[PDB]
Amino acid sequence: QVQLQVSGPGVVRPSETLSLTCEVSSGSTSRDFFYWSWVRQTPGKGLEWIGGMYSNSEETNHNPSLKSRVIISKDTSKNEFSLRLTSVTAADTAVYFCSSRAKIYYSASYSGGRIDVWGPGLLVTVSSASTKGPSVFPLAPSSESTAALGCLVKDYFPEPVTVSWNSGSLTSGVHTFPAVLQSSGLYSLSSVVTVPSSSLGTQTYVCNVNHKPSNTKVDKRVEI
Amino acid sequence: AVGIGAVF
Amino acid sequence: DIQMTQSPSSLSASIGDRVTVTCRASQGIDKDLSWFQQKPGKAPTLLIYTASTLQTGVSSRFSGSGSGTDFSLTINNLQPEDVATYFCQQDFSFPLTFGGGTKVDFKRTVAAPSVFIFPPSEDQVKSGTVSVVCLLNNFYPREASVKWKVDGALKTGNSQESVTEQDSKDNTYSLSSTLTLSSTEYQSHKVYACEVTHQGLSSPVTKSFNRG
Repeated sequence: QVQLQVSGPGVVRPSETLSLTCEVSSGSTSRDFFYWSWVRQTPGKGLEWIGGMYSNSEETNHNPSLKSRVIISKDTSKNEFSLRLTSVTAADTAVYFCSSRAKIYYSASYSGGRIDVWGPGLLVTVSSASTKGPSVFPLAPSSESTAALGCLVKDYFPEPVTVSWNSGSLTSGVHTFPAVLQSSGLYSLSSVVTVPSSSLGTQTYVCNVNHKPSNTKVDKRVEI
Repeated sequence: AVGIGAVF
Repeated sequence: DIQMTQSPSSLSASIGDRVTVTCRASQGIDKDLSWFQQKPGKAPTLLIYTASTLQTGVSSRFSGSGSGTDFSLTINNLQPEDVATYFCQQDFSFPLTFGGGTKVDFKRTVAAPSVFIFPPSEDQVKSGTVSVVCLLNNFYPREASVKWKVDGALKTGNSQESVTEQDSKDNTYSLSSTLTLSSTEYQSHKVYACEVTHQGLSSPVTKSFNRG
């Protein structure tokens, strides 16, 4: 795991406790201490700082909107910086990041600078939906030069799915849209490709959907 | 600045 | 709490342009303001701290100014790596807060969307829920309006949109508008149309089909 890489379950049921860990390290001198932070990102609310603590101390700083649901901890034995979010709701579905902040006092000739680094985020979704593989429906052409065809990947949970065309061979002109959560609680997206219409006779067009959480692979040939 | 450590 | 308002929410520019994002704090944050760059899949990356200090490794094409309440990030010789979202972060007091973000997008010649409509197959109707897919392919700029008309009645509220990131080679966008109905209202109606308005279109373009 890279530095500040977040790990934990990607799906939590409502009312349950989201629990994440973060890969942290010690400084290069015994005086070094960092400020470790949990931050989260949603489409509507954008970025939200959840809370944090100095690696020096046992004290925690919080966001007032979340404080009584947040437990921020450290376990140097496992190189872990941990978040526990209790009483979780669907509003807590987000990408979770860790950040490390420290001022740089290396030298009388290098000082005043700073490190403020974020690790790779982890998508955590809060829902009661069961893990289910997707249903793949071909989107078949209904003029000249180019035609569009595609695949509808509907009613799956959780994220993500990987979509390829012709087993990864076809990549040019492919648009796989971000998934959208439907009212039923399951995700749906479309993957489309525009091809020269002349090739409709020549070329076979197959969309391959891979959903690892349900260990499902679907191959769907798209014909007229 | 708030919430920021120090490295040496 | 302390909130940061960023302007504009979105910004389209050309190669070589000098572009500016503005952020204000709801109070004095004397100099404790940072600018981050976030590419679509990646984590935010520090560009500027203490409102004007360029972080080691970041190109001097990025510069920052401001104090007190008002701050600016300027990207001078705009380059392809500059297409991203840019956030300001206040670290004056707890909790740390972020601006809403600003997208930097690439200007190109206006391209009208190529419109296609895909009616549901046999299998989708028997699944209990049908999704009619309207595709707007390879257009610019990103702003586009898609309406759904079912037997001449607007039903756009039953549809939702999903847009690609800007393509790295043609600088265009693609959008999907999916109208999802149950099999019963779907079989209750016959004409399904999606109507697209875009500044590259003189008049709206409607693509429709008859169920069955």
